[PDB]
Amino acid sequence: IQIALRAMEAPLREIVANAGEEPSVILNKVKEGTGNYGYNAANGEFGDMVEFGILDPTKVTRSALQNAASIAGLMITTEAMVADAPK
Amino acid sequence: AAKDIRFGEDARTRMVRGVNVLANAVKATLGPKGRNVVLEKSFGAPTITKDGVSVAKEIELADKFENMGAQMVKEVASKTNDNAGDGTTTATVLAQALIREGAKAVAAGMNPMDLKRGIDQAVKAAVVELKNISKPTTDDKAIAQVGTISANSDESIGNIIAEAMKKVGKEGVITVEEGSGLENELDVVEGMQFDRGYLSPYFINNQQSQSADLDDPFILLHDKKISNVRDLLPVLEGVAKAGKPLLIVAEEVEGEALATLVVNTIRGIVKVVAVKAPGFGDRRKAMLEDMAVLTGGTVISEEVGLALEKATIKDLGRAKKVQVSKENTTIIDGAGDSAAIESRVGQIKTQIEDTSSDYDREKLQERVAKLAGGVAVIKVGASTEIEMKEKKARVEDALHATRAAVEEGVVPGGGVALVRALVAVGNLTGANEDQTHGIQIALRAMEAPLREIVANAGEEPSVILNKVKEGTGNYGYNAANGEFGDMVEFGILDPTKVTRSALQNAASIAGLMITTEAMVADAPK
Amino acid sequence: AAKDIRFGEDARTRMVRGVNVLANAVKATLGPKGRNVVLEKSFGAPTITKDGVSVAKEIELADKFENMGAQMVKEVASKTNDNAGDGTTTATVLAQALIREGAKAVAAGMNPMDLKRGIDQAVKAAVVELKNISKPTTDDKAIAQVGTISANSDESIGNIIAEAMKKVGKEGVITVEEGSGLENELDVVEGMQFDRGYLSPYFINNQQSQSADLDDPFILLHDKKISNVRDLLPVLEGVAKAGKPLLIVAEEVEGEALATLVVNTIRGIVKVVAVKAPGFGDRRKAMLEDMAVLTGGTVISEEVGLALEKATIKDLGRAKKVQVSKENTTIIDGAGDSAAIESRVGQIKTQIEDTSSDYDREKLQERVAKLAGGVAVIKVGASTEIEMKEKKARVEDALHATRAAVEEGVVPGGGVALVRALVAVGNLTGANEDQTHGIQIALRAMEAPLREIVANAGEEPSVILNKVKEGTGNYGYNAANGEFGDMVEFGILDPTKVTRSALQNAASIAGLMITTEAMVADAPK
Amino acid sequence: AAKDIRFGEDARTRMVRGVNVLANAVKATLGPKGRNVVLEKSFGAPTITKDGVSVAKEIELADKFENMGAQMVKEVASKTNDNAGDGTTTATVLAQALIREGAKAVAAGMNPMDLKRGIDQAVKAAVVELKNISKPTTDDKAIAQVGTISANSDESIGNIIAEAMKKVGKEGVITVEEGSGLENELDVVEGMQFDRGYLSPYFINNQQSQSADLDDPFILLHDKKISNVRDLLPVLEGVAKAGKPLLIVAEEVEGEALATLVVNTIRGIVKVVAVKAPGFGDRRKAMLEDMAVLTGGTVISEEVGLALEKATIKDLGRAKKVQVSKENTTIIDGAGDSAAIESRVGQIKTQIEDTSSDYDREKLQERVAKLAGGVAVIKVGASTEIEMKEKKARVEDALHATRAAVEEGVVPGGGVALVRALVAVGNLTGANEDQTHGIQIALRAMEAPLREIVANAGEEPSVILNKVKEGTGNYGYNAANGEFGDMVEFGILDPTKVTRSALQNAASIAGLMITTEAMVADAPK
Repeated sequence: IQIALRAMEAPLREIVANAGEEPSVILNKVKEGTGNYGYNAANGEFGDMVEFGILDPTKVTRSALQNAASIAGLMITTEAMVADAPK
Repeated sequence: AAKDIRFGEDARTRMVRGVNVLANAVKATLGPKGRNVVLEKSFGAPTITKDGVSVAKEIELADKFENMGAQMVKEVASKTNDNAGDGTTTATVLAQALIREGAKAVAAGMNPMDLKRGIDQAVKAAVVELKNISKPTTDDKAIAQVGTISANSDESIGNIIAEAMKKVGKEGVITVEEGSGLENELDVVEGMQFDRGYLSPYFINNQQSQSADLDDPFILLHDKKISNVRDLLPVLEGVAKAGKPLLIVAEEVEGEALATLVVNTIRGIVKVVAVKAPGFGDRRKAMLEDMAVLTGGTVISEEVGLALEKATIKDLGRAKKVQVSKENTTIIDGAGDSAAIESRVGQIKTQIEDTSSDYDREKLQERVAKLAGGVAVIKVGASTEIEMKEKKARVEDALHATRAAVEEGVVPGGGVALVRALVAVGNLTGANEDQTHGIQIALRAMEAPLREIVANAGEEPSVILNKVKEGTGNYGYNAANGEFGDMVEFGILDPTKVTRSALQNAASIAGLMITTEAMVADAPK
Repeated sequence: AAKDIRFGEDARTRMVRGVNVLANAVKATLGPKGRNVVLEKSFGAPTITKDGVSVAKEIELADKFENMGAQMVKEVASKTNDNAGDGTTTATVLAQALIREGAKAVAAGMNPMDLKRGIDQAVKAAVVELKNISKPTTDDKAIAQVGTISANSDESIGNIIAEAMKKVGKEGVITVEEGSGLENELDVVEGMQFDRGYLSPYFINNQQSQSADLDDPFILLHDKKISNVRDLLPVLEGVAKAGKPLLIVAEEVEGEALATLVVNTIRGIVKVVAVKAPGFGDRRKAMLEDMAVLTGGTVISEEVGLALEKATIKDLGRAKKVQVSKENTTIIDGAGDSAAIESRVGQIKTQIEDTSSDYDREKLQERVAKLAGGVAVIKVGASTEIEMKEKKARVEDALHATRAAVEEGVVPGGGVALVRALVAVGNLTGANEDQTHGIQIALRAMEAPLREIVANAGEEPSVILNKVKEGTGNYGYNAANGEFGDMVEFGILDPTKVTRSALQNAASIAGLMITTEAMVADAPK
Repeated sequence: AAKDIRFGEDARTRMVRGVNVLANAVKATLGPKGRNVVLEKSFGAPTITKDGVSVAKEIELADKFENMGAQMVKEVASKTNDNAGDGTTTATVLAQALIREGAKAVAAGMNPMDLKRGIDQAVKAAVVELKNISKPTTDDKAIAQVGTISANSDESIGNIIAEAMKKVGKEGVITVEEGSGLENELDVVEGMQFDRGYLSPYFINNQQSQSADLDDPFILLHDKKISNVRDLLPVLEGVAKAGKPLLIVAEEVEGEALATLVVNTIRGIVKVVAVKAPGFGDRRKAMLEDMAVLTGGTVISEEVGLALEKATIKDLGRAKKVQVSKENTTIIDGAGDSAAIESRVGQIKTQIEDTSSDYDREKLQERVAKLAGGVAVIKVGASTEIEMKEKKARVEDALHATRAAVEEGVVPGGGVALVRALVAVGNLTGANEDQTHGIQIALRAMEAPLREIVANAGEEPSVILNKVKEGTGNYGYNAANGEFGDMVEFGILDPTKVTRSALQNAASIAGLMITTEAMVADAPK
């Protein structure tokens, strides 16, 4: 349950990092906020991610999450692999 | 194929290697005390060249990632060849200066998205400072002077240019050809030239000046994309009877169409070259019609009910000579009637008046120009076949140069223009300390062109670049000479368009490699 | 022999890859959440330790260059601890954040002299801001609180340390002995302390206390250099006999004498320890006949007849105990008559009434301070012995802190006082961009202490440091439980002198390291 | 010299591999169905053993780091053989399971300082849950029936151990000694035990009981710590005459003193064993004449003004025997008088009425006992010298267990006493995720001593372990026979002191290796 939740931090973190800033600090700031609060990463400031105009269709975010959680489960529960021989 | 992929540093480090190998063999040739660079050829004895574009083409590497770097700066550096005329070397020695120093500053920790923003903000505020010190060449004494200088001191070639542009305007068509023999020749004939070049190399038969060139050929116009070689045979065959050459313009080609033509044209049996039609939609149909009434041929599609299968050589337009570049087609001396032409304009006129719309009316004015204004043709004085083949190039160059001079003016050469914009903003800073350090490695790189020229001559770059900097106006160093002075009087000057874009191109690609975190090569296996 | 001489980055790369092999050993030990370090031992069970100093002491390196890197910071880091009492650990991790950020920025192509100036500049500021944010402790209530705190909230051991100061003044002399047992003592006795120490290790006979303790020792005072061995052996035999040990205190003890008396102290008997005699020239010869009276010895000068063979055991002084640091010799309960002492203070009393020489006056009031002063003795109780040896160290160190606390007051600790000072200089800037960068690296480097103190506790350190920067005054994190609060009401505070010393020292070597350009080492051959 | 030094996982993976070698060798001996371990003898035929305490001793690894790992756990293992009297083969395997699980847990990226907390949280709540399910011995039906077990059901040996404790109180001094010929004696005589052993081995002159045993010896009581041999010559060459062995007991004995005693034992020239002086400061001198009177000897400190020069046979006390352990000295049948002794206690007794303090009266209360103590001296009848030799060994094995059971009581053996605490403190959690995964690996590692037994016996441990927890009371598997039921009906139990010891000790070094981030060995070059 907790190893799934730390993953849901990962998307934000990897953007904040890409920008050059500090992943941990910035995510704690958003975590600590309520409402529609976030981090506009091109500007570099904090506000209602709606009023900056930065949105993801609920579907694609929901879709992304479930599709990852599936193959995750599969690769964890994997035990053997059969591949063609080099020579 | 199984792919070999690399990251972060050992990526950016192998990219820096490739650009360093390309730029070191190239910059060696820069400025008038340029150094020879031998190039081996298949059979015989090698080539010896002082030509940076000539060396640049020849550079491929074995390390797959080095190579990718070398090819990347090659691409956008040779887009100032595409765009302006010269500075294929300048853009190259700038990129290297920007990148070998850029990569370093990322390694130390500085923030690539900030370093990018620094260089950008600094070129933005130097491309301004290059206009600010531009002299314009618009009056017809300054066009011929820019001519003379660009054709290595010859008023003779610099003049036909001046009066070519008096004839068709400065924004009109001007072309060069082999000449009668001794003494130049300026004809002004009905013609057209447009937005598209050959849809492949291999079509190039004048690699002397990488272009396609054909004498008294047929022109085929289509609305429709092409595949089946079969639909085309009633006129491929037809031309094979008379053994004349042929231009295919159509919505596209690709696939089997292009495949067969490439081959059987480098067989020699019937030569052809194939070009994307100009524009798209309503205005594309109209423009294939435009160059039907010019060529006295016919637009060919299920529009006035004519497929390709039924169209013989009789429905095909003709002209005395076509010719076609990477990004250019120019049809000279149209077969069509003087009347049918000025009749077609007379119709687009009464169309121009009706169009209650702005960008609408911009497009029709553009087309009545092509048709009316036609072409200027500068046939080239000679004595001995080869002292002409040469001279043709010296002209083509001076024409390219002058045409750019006309639009954006001219600045001092010896790469002193660059070091005068440099000096004309040191103050400049950025939102934070990284940003500035970008600004800094940009300003320190605009010294790159002059620096290298000096060294090829064997003088001490640091001193000479200091003397230039300490002065003002057109105060520069003539590398051939050794003298300092007003470079404009010394007759050393670049169009603003080439010096501007040579810089901007580098800044663009230096921006990209600095902010590159992953490369993906086809596995050296 | 032959040397291997290395240059530039090839040389600077070894050093730093070596302070890093040392800083990582040591910074593992930093904080209330410090990690353990295992040190081999030549026979028996490896030592485990949370004490950085210990770990620092055991790091020699195979590569002759990587190791100079090591031994260089290893010294200047252990200056702050000889100099204050603690902060080696703090200094080594501060020096790491300056050397790795510095060497990176040099090989990037910044100018090494300007980077030093930048570092230099920023440190001066932080220091003068670190002096502001410092509550002092002079009052008796305050001295009690600080001692108490620095011995694990032992209200009682802070209570004596304070009573000791009230007795002998702030800048008096204070020793600690081993006790009666359970319940502690304090009594001032007529001893002396002069500011030199052991003239070599292997004289250390208390590895727990890098001190050399001797009881009932014979004290030899000599007024010239002792370099022979056969011209001093008589007085040795005499000691060896009549049990008692021997403190030599000569001008200098060198060459063959250091050798011989060193080896038969790690074997043999005699168990000697030698120090250099304090002062120089005339105020030296005096300051020996100052302690001659105190101990009841004779000063064995060539001038006044007697030499070295003509020395019984009854030329020598005695006292109930002496101890000798690396830095600091102390004689306790000199075997001298109070008549002979107060009498000598007499001569020096009416020597202050014979100098119109403001300073030459002090050099005499520095000696009456010694003879009249005596030596505060904290005898440490404990009970269940081995519980007395734990409690010996807690005091020795709670005295170190408390003394340097009265000197320059206290700051908050857990490395929060260094960041409080970071935040209160901010947009500080230099002569140029190479200097400003130096300033930015030193301001990043002060985060290091806290950052490592968290990283050991195993929280995200960038989160917790940022959270302390948004606080003010005494806001900090208590690594030891995980609470954010007023560091001083939690009872967590460094002395000001250590934080200062550590930061100054760290930046000191970092400056020399940045600006190194060649190393000379003996060959692997 | 060059220090090889290693960090992080790389460090631990080599530490743990070390213990995984030591443990595997040792734990194979565990259980009444233990396995044999062959140990190579330096000359002659090899040893064969099921004695983890023997196998442990001979284990040292070739690789430096692995070894530190072993030597380390090997330490706090043999802490429970010098504290309890057994249980190294339990502590070792308890640790091995804690560590290879702390190892994997930290590699997976869990917080060590949280893991170390949940292990210590669990251990703490499993010792109080172990004292819950203890059952004191105290009376002479309990004690008798323990020793019977400890020495293989021999009811005779069980009785004397009960009878001898009934002479000198059930926290009073007991020796064992060689027999006369069949059937055991048990004389009480004058005597005194204390908490010091041989200042180093080598003295050790009877390795059956790992001690140094002296017949009709002179006792020397010094207060100084003797550095040199010179002082002892009139006593040592004085003792060679009378032909008696000498017991030195001083504050300590340094080097060149203790050097010669070790070399002059082996080579014959006089028999000696040195021991530390018990306590420190005051009560030491009180404890050091508390035995002067008992041995009819005299104290030779210069605190009354006698040196070791001023020492003739007459001053040195005497008894019929002295013996001495790894730690523990015991003087037997003191040559002092009825007169001097009870007098000395009459003089002590009336200071326990006149005691101004309430800690001062603990020293006295335990000193009156010591000196009013006497000692039970069990002699071992056998038939055939070998049996005396071999039986006498088993007498001391019960004398340990029984004594240490009478200190905290007795729990059911076969590592069920653990899997009953284990099951009892079963849900228990802490601050986070990580702190419970500690409590989990701390409980799961308490199964591991029983697990080890069953497997040594070669049944399926999982199902016996499930099946032990599945019951309650004193129920368990008895791998001796292979049937379950009340483990103390079956005769099997451990002192409570030894089972707790092992678990607390194991979890100590468990935590210090889990929180080791670097180690500092010596370079093998």
